[PDB]
Amino acid sequence: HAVCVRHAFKQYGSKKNPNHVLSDLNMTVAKGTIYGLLGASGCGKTTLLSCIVGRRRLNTGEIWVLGGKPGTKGSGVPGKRVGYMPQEIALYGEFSIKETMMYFGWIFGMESSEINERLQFLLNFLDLPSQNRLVKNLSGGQQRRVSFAVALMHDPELLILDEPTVGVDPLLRQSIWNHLVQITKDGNKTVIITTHYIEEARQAHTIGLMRSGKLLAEESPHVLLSMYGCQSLEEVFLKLSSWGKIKALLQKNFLRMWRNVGVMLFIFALPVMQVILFCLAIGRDPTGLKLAIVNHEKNYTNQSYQECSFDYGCKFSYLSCRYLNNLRNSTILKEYYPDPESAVDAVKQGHAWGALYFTENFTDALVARMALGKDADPETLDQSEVRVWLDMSNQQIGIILQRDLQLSYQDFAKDLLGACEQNPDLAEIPISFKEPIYGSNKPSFTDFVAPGVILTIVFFLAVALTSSALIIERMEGLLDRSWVAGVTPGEILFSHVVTQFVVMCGQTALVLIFMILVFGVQCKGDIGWVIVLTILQGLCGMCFGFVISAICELERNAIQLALGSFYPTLLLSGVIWPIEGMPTVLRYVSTFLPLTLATTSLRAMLTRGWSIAEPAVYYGFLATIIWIVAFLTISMLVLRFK
Amino acid sequence: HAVCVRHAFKQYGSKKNPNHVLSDLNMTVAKGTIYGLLGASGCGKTTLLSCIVGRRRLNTGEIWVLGGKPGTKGSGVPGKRVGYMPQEIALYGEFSIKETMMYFGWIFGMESSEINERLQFLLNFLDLPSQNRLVKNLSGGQQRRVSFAVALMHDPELLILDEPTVGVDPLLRQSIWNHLVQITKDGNKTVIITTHYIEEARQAHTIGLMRSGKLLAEESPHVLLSMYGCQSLEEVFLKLSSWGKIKALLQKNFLRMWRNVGVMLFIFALPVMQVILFCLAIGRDPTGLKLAIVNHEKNYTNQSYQECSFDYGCKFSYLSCRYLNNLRNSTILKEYYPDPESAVDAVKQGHAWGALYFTENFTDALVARMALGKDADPETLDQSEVRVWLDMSNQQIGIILQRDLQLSYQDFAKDLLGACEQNPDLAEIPISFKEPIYGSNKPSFTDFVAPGVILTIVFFLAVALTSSALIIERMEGLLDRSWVAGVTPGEILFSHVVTQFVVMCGQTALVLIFMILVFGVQCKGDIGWVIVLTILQGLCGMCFGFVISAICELERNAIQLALGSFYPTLLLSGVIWPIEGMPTVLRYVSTFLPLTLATTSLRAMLTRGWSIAEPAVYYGFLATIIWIVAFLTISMLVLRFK
Ligand SMILES: CC/C=C\C/C=C\C/C=C\C/C=C/C/C=C/CCCCOC[C@H](COP(=O)(O)OCCN)OC(=O)CCCCCCCCCCCCCCCCC
Ligand SMILES: CC/C=C\C/C=C\C/C=C\C/C=C/C/C=C/CCCCOC[C@H](COP(=O)(O)OCCN)OC(=O)CCCCCCCCCCCCCCCCC
Ligand SMILES: CCOC(=O)NCCOc1ccc(Oc2ccccc2)cc1
Ligand SMILES: CCOC(=O)NCCOc1ccc(Oc2ccccc2)cc1
Repeated sequence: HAVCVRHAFKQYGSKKNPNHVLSDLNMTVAKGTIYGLLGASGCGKTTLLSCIVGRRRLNTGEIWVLGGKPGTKGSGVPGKRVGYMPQEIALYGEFSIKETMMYFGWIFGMESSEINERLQFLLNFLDLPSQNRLVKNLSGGQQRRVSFAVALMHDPELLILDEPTVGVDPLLRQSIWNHLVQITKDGNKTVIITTHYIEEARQAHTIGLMRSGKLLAEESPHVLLSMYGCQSLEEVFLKLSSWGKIKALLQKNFLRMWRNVGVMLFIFALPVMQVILFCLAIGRDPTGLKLAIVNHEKNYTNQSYQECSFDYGCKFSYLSCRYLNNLRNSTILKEYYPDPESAVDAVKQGHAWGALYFTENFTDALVARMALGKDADPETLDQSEVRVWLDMSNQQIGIILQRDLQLSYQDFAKDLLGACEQNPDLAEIPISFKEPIYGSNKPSFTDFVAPGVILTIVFFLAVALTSSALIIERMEGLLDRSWVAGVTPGEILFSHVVTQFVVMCGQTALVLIFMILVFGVQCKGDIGWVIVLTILQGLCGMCFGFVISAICELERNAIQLALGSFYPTLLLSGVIWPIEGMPTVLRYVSTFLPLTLATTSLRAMLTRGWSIAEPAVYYGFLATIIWIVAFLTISMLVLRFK
Repeated sequence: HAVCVRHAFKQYGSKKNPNHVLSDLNMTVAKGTIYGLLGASGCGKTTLLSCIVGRRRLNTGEIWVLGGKPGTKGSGVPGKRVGYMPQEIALYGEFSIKETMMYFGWIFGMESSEINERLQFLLNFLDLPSQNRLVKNLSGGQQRRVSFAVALMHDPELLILDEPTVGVDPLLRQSIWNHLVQITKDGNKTVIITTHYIEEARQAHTIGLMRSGKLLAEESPHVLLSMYGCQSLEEVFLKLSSWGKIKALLQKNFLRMWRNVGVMLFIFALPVMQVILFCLAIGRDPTGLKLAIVNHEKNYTNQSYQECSFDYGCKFSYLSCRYLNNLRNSTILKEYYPDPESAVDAVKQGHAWGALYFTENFTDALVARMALGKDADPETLDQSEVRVWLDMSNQQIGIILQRDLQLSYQDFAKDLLGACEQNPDLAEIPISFKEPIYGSNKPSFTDFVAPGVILTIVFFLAVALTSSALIIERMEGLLDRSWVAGVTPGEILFSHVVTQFVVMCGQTALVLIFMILVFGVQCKGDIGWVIVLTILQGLCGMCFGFVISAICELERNAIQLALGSFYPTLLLSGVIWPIEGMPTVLRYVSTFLPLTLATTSLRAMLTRGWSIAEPAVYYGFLATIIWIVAFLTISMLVLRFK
């Protein structure tokens, strides 16, 4: 007895809709006999097969397949001593026919010498095309034959065929049945064909009719028609009463990405281009800001010409074209207007960003204001000033103008004296800013956001790759079919980590190279710890993919969950703005987020040069390691409750 | 003669080896007979059914079905005079049996009374559950029965069935075939049953065998056996040699979104919460910064106490505890240290942000510096200054510290003189900033990024909703099955635009109420024009969804394309940084992007109050309208060859 399913109970009930899929089964299959299984549309004939191979655990009862209980330490039924053909196609579209044959042969530990011979024989027998056409390029009716040949490659002693001939030309169905009846001539192998239409399953040695979760007929077809006095079987049925499984599986993972150009460009060429636009468009100070200057001491000749000519040594001549000489030539463009009202009108129409309006007697009232000193009069104070009207609608441009206009005066003051034999330190404010402890006197916004996007690109791209890989391949039956071949769920997960890790050290090597070596983002700290932190953040991201691909079955559902949780963090992690600006009731909450405490640690390791032994640099390692454990605990808990 | 396809011809594929699929098909069906087509591949026969219905087009071949032709307005087949049952389940999820029956009846313009009567009859006859179970909750074998019942509602004169009895028990096939032979008793109706297993082609009236795209046998079953002298058809086969359609289409659209909680939260509850975090975390100036002040005029007692007391009116007492009194109490917290070196290493350890270090003789030297004036000996200049060491690693925080310290000295100077009978105007730099034309002297970053988040939330959510709705519907066969029901492509497009417009009009009033009314973002312009511009961006976003769904056939491919184009555009449209910072060459290209010109128009309409008749404002309407036309041109061009 190859299979005994005596007294098989199985319930899918909910105490509201009790689905008694398997009420009481008494099935027995003898070695060397083809055993058909006819019934309804997968009412109980599609879960009994899964329970035979150990995919689904049985309820109270008995089971005995080949050696003993399925899925035990014998390696009886989940192994190389079985052949499984699923109801649907469970092949890889990006693989050649020969590539698929070798990949499945390596799982069973078959040498490449005999695999080629078996492949050639199978190709000749099943009139398939040459062994160079991809499975995705074959029609839907001839990849079923490829799957059938895959199930027949290793010639096991127990075949579980599920609809082996449904869309097959009967001319090449007579040959299939001849082969099936020939291989079972001796008492070596056995075939279990659970088809759907009765009329073809008549050459089998034994058949079984299944209805309402119970086999109501077991005997041979001839002692069925003779017993029930029937001219056909249809009228009978009218009964109203371990290192080889990781080398050969990593190659598949590294090939399903190379063949898909769209996936390759998304996870390798987007990070490269995104960090190029960011380093070129965000952070740099505005340049080329126009200014409408009114000079009442010179002669108005044109729009972009004033004939600014003063004297240098002493005897201050004009003191208005001299100040404009000290103006910064980088981020200020000067255009001249004839009237104070005309200049203001230009600003109101968006043709400029401000006005200056040096008065008619600025030189006379300025030299007489710094001479008298602290006993001046309101007349000279109100006629020796530059009246600036500014368009302060933009914070970042209203600050550059408000700073370059005052810095240019300090150089002007330090030039007027100093050329008149005086002490330059006299023209200063008592608030003297010494050399900064960290950074430089001219900081950049790019250096503040660059650490914030290193950990964002790496984290998100790991979630997208892991979630899609484990959802598409699970929903297509690739996990279930490969499990029957003996691939325990210990190297399926281990290989994915290795594949994810390798594709991950290549993303870090491109983001860091294109932002530190090129575009010159300062890295004052150790580059050794920067790489480790970036890699560790991603491993937290990959672990998040397991959580996403454990509660969502549909492809579209994981996208909303991934996007609906990422966006909200990243307005709380302080990537684009300092963390200090948030109110101190939500700052505490925002501290326990994934990326918030690692971004701060990476920022302090680049813009300050701190080491690991600093309570702000190692807090970013503990925070990103705890989340790895938390994400690996929720995923296990989810699978337990499902 | 209901169907005549004499001299049919069809071919497509590669130029070198075209796939001839309907080479010399000669098929003829007479009214009142159950024609039965038997094939092997299952793909060369389905195309014949599609050509018969009218979905496909022949290649130099005569056809005549029902009146004159499929697809014409004279005697067209697609409508209420044909019944289609697709190969796959083309039903709607989250729809009750009764609801889908009513919807498909309304498509055919049938009154509710007859719809209910036919629903009751079909429910009783086909052995289905009560008319309140959602279709997505039914088993695999019951959805097919529901689809068959749907195809039997309007009792037309031609039934194009495709494997209707495949997974039902024999006790039901007998009743189904009895009903099928009863309905075509008189010469009223016709049935074309294209099954796949040759056992139910015995109650038929004219069997047609199909192989290699030809009809090698078209002749009645019994006389076929008599002619070929056998006893089974299997042995014979071994012979190798318009307002009603928009109301129903709109109720369906608003129900497929209300029944899905996940979809509703993503397009309605996401932007409401997104604009709440943004208004609370990004834009606000940092507060709570700490300073390590060293005072050598008082006595060091603790870390948070110095006993700062001085003289108010005249007779300057300390002039160091007085300057600290003018410091801003909001964004600066004061901590005291005993030594200048003990307060500098505090900065190096991250415990503070700066130091002040008022010297021991600050008061005497300060009052002796402003008294002499311009003839001060250099020793007094170097002993009456506040030496500030700043942590300038952060650009944003370092700006406030450099500003709140210098601005506090202006108040200190204006308080020193003014209490000593002097004009405060004496302590002023000649660069005097008048009242700003725009900006109100207090710019905020959150007021610069808020225009541009409205157009980003609306644009992206329109792309995701439209692209993911036309891809799922089309790939499931829902669009094709509704087309056979007479629903023209112009009504599918019009019904989707109306639904999208209502959705984008409901998620626009939420991002505006929650950001302009609640969080007080200034709106100096007209609110009427802002609404139109935001809506115009939604239409532009939706029109981009048509382009993506016209070139992407897989769900996972549209996600990469949508994310692979929105990310670079958002980083080049100047949303989080002024466009003036970009290089001149890259700035020119950026202006041609969809959101680059629209964001600038909205920003000038909120922070400046400009009207429509301004070149900086109406340029955003022309830019966003050209893209609507451009996106509607590429989509039509894509469908030209597809
Ligand atoms: C003023 C208001 C303020 C804010 C608004 C409020 C609340 C919203 C806040 C954000 C809105 C949106 C989120 C976007 C969501 C769309 C959710 C619906 C998609 C999926 O949920 C349908 C699925 C998958 O579908 P599936 O199982 O495969 O269906 C089988 C049938 N074929 O299934 C199921 O039901 C199961 C249910 C799962 C749903 C989330 C389970 C949560 C557990 C842990 C998740 C996160 C853990 C911690 C995060 C760490 C932070 C980085
Ligand atoms: C804000 C946005 C608005 C305007 C922006 C601008 C321009 C838009 C005007 C039109 C938009 C586009 C037309 C695009 C294409 C029409 C043919 C293409 C797809 C047709 O299809 C092909 C397959 C699928 O077909 P296929 O692979 O060939 O067949 C086998 C099926 N598996 O599509 C896919 O998957 C695509 C998968 C993602 C590909 C890109 C993702 C991210 C790439 C980042 C850029 C990297 C490029 C190099 C840059 C180097 C660094 C500087
Ligand atoms: C070895 C694996 O190779 C594959 O064949 N992987 C295919 C998956 O590729 C995708 C990439 C991005 C994407 O989009 C998002 C975005 C957010 C959340 C989730 C998905 C979906 C799929
Ligand atoms: C008419 C009612 O619609 C539905 O019944 N549900 C589908 C809408 O929900 C989705 C949400 C996100 C998503 O992901 C993306 C993202 C970018 C591009 C394309 C798809 C796809 C679909």
